[PDB]
Amino acid sequence: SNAYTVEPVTPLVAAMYHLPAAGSPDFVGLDLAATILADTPSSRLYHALVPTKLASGVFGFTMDQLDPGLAMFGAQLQPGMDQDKALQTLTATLESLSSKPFSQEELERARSKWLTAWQQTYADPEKVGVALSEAIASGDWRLFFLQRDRVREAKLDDVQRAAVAYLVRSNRTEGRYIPT
Amino acid sequence: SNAYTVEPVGTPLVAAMYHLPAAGSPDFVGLDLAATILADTPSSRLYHALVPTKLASGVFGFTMDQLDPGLAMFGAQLQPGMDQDKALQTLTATLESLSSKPFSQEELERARSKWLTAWQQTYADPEKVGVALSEAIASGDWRLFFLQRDRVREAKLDDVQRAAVAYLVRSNRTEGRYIPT
Amino acid sequence: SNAYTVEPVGGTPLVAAMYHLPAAGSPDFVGLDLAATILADTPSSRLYHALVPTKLASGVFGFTMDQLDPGLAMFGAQLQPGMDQDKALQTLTATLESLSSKPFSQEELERARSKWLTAWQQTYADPEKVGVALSEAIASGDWRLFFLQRDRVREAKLDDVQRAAVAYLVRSNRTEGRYIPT
Amino acid sequence: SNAYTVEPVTPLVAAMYHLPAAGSPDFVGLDLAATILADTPSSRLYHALVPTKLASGVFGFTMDQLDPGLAMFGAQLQPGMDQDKALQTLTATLESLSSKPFSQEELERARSKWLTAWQQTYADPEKVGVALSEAIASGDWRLFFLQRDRVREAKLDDVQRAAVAYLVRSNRTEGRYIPTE
Amino acid sequence: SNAYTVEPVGTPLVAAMYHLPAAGSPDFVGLDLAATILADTPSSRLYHALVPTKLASGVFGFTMDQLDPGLAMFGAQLQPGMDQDKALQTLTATLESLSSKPFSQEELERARSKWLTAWQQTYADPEKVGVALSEAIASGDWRLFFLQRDRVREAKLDDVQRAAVAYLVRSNRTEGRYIPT
Amino acid sequence: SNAYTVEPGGTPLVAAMYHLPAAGSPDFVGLDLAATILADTPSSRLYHALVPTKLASGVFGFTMDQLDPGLAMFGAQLQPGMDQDKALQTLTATLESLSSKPFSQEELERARSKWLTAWQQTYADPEKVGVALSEAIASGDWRLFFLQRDRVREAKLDDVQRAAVAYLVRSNRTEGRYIP
Repeated sequence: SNAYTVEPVTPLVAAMYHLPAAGSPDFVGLDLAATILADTPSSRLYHALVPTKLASGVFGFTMDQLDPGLAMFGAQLQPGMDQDKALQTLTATLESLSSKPFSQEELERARSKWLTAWQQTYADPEKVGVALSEAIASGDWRLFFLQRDRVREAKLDDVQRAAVAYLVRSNRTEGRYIPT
Repeated sequence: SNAYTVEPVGTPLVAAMYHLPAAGSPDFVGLDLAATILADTPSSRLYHALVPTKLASGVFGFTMDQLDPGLAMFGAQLQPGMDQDKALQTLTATLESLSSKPFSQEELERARSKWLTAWQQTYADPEKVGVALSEAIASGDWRLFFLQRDRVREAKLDDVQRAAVAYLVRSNRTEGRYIPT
Repeated sequence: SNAYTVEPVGGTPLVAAMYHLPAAGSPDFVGLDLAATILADTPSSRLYHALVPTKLASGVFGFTMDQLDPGLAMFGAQLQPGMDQDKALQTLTATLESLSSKPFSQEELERARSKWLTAWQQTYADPEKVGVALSEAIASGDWRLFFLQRDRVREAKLDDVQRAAVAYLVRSNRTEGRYIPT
Repeated sequence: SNAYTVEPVTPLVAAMYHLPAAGSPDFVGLDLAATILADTPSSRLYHALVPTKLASGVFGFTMDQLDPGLAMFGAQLQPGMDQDKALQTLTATLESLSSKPFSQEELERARSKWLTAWQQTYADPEKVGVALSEAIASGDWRLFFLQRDRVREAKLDDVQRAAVAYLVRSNRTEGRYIPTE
Repeated sequence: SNAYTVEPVGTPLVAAMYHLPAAGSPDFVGLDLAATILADTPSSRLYHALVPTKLASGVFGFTMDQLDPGLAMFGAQLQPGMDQDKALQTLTATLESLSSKPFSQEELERARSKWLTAWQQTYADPEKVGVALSEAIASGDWRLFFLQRDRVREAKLDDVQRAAVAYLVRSNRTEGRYIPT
Repeated sequence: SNAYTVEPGGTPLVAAMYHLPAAGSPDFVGLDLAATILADTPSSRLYHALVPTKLASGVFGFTMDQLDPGLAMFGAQLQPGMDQDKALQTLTATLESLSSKPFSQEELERARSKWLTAWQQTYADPEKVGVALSEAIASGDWRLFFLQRDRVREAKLDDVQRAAVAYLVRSNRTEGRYIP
C-alpha cells in the first residue's frame, strides 16, 4: 500500500518495521493497516500529527520489493517544528493500537482501496506479468492471487492482530531527514 | 468528481442525473465535493445505503462539466435479481434528504483532500494543465482552473451542505434504468 | 476501435478510404467497431494480408471515429516510395467492399471481441476512465451505451457483425483520399 | 504545444491571441514559437519574468480545440508581486519579437520538442485515431501528417513571421486572476 | 512476452513454468515468441485446448527474464468445480506436443508483430530505454537490448520451432496449483 | 537522468560507459545533471558534436544508479554507412574535454528544471513515491529520495563542472560497439 497525505495548508522523520512473510494473514493485515494509519486526513497519523501542528503531512508505505520487506511510516515537518516530538508522537501512535482498535469502517476503507488497485493490475497483462514475476521473486507465483483472497476474507481482528504484532519497538528503526 | 465503489465479492443499473450549477457559481465546488462524500468509498452515503442493505452491488457518482448542460450522475449496479425500484428510490432519497443527515466536517476534509490531490496531479503535468485551461475557457473563464482550487481550499461545511441541498432535489433529477435484456 | 499495423522490414505516401458510422444506439455500431479490428489490426487482418505480403503497402490502418459528426470509419494503407497508390487504394477498397463473398470467420470475431472487451475492462476498473466513457455516452445521447455496447459486444453473433460491415462498407458511402509528402 | 515552467525555488496574469486555421502555413510556426516563448528556463517569458521577480512561473499553450483557437500565455505570481507590471512585461515580450528575433538554436530545440511529441502520438494506435479525428475536425485528416512535414521544413524566417503577425495588440485579450484572500 | 486471455461470456488456477535459456543465447527470443503463439488471444494453442473443451475459463503465459533463473510460465484460470488434474495435464501436454503441431508462419508473424511493437514502445521512451539498457548490462552485455530486436527481426520458423521443443519439456518443468481456502 | 535524441549493417551503435560516484557522494547529482546537458535535445554536447557533422543520427545518455557499480552510459546511433571508430573517438573526446568547453549557467538551469519537473511528478503520486523510496532504501539510505532533490536545487555550476570533469576521464572509460 502507498499513502502520502499532505495538509492543504523540508525536514522529515520516519519509522520502519520489518514485514512478516509475504504469503501470511499478518502481511495482508499490515498492508491494510498501513492505509488506515497513513491514508487520508481520517488516518491515525494525520489526525495525530497535523491538526496538532507537529507535522505538515504524513505517509505510510509497505515495500515488499525490499529484502527484508519494510513498512515505512513518516511525516514531513515545516522548517521550525519539533523533530523529537514529531518522531515520538508518530511511533507512539503506531505502536499503541491495542489502546485504539481499528474500526470496521476503517478496515472497509482499506480493503476497498487495496482491491481497487489489484483489479486495475489484473485487467492489464503487462501489469499482471510484472506482479506474477514479483510473486516468483517473493518465492511463489500464487501469491498474486493468494493475497487478493486474504484481503477479501480479512476480518477486523486479523488486521488488528497483524499491526499490534508487528508495529512494536523491538521491530522499529527510526530516521530523520535534516537538510543543510 | 469521479467515484465508483463496489463490494468485495448482465448487470442491471439505476441512475439519477442532476444538472450542475454553472462552473462559475460559488455552489459548483460544493457539488463536486458533495458527489465524493456521497459516492466514494465504503463510507459514502450511497454505499452505506445500498450495499450492506443488499439493495445494490456497487455505487457511483460523477460530475461531468465537460457536458452542456453540466451533470452530476449517481448510480448503482445491481445483481440479476435485486429490486430495481427499491434501489432507485433509496438511491434518490439518500441524495435528496441531506437536510436530515447533514455532512460532517470529517466528510468534507475527506472530499477536499481527494479533490486537491487530483488538482495537484493535473497541475504538475503541462499537458493536463493545457487541457484544464482550455476547458475553463470553454466554460467562459480561463481563471476557473485556479479559482476552483481556491474555492475548494477555502470551502466551508455550511456552503457544501447548502449547495447539495439546493441542487439534489427531485425537480432537478432525471432517473435512468439499464436492464440487460 | 483503433488499429495501425506495420510490417517489420521522398517520404511515405498514404492512401485512404472513408466511410460513415451507424448511429451509436444502433446494433450495427458495434458490428462495425469489431469489423474494423478484423480488417485492420495485426498481420492476420484482411487489409494487412491483401496489401503487405503482396508488396502493395508498408502497413495498414483502421479507426472508428464517433467523436465526429458525422461519425466516420477510416481505413488506409501506408506506402513506400515507388508503390502504385491507385493499385493500393484499388485493392484496399475491393477488400473492404467485398466481404460479402469473403465472410468473417468465428475465430476472427473472437479475436476482435477479446480485444474490445479487454479495453472495456481496463476502462471500467478506473473511476477516471469510466467518468470519461460515461460523459461520451451521454454526449452520444444515452448514458446506457457505456454498458449496453459492452453487452452487445459480448453477445455479438457472426451474422450481425457480417451484415453490419456488409451494409456500411459500400462504394456509395465511400470517399477516397491520399497524402503525398512535400 | 504545451509549456509550463516554474522557478526551482495563487495570482495569475494571461494574454490570449487568436490562432490562424490549422491548414494555414502560419499555424505550425505559432506552435513552435509558443515553445520558444514559454518552455524551459531558456524561454523568452521565463527570462523576462522570473530572474526579475515578476513571476514564480510562466506558461504557453496553443489550444486548437477551441473555436476560436487560442494561443494562451501567462504568468503565475506570489501574492505581493505587481500584477500590472508582470502583465505589461508579458505582452511587451510577446509583441516585440521584431526587436529580439528567434535564433536557429531556439527553432531547433522547439522543433525537436514538436516532432518528439508527434512520434509519441504516432506510435500509439489510440492516440493516432484521436489525432486523425482532430485533423478531420480541424478541416482535413491529412493535416496530421502535413503539420509534421511543415514543422520538419520550418525555416527560422517563417516561424519569426508567423509569431510577429499574430502576437500583436489587435489580436490579444488580457486577464488577471486576483485571489479572494 | 505477456499474455492473459479470458472468455468473454474466488477461482482456482493450475500452471507450469520452464527455465529459459540465457537471455543472450539465440534460443532466448524463439521462446519469447513461442509463448505468444501459445498463450495470447483466442487463437492461441492453450486457449483452443482449454476453453472450448470447458477445461479452463482463461489462459496466460509470460516470459520473465528479470528472474534468476528466467522462466516462461503458462497457466489456466479455472472455475470452481472444473477438473484441475485434467486442465494441468492438457496444459502441460499442449506445451510439450508442439513437434506434432508445428508453428505456422502466420503464427510466427503474429508473434513477431507483437514483440516488435512492444520493443518500439520501449525505444520510444528514454526512461524505458534506460531501464532496458540497465537490464542488458546486468545480463553482462549492454548490446542485448538492440541484439534481441535484430534477432527477432531475423527469426526463422525452424529455429523458433526447435527452441520451443528443446525447452518446453517435462525435464524442465515445475508444476503448480492454486486452490482457494 | 535519461536522454535519447535523434535527428528527424542495420543500425550500429557505439557506447562509452563510466563508473558513477556513490549515490550519497556530493558528485552524484552533478553527473546526473551533466548527462542531461551532454545528451538531451539538439543543443546537447553530444548531439552537436556528432549529428550536424553527420557522424551519427542520434545520441543518448543515462545514469544508472540501480546497477552495482553505477554507470553513466553515453552513445550514438549511426546510419548503415558511417565510421564507428570516428563516432566513438568524437563521443569520447567531447565527454573527456569538458575543461575545454565548460557547462554554461543556462545549460545547468535547463538540466535542473528537467530534473526537478520529474521529481514533482513522482512526489505528486503516492504510488510513485513508494517505488522511489524503495530504490533509495536499496541504494542504502531512504533520505536520498529527498536529499538528492535538495542537492539538485542547490547545485552550483562550478560543482557540476567539476563532477563531470573528475569522472569523465580516460581511466574510467569502457568502450563498446554494436554491429549487427
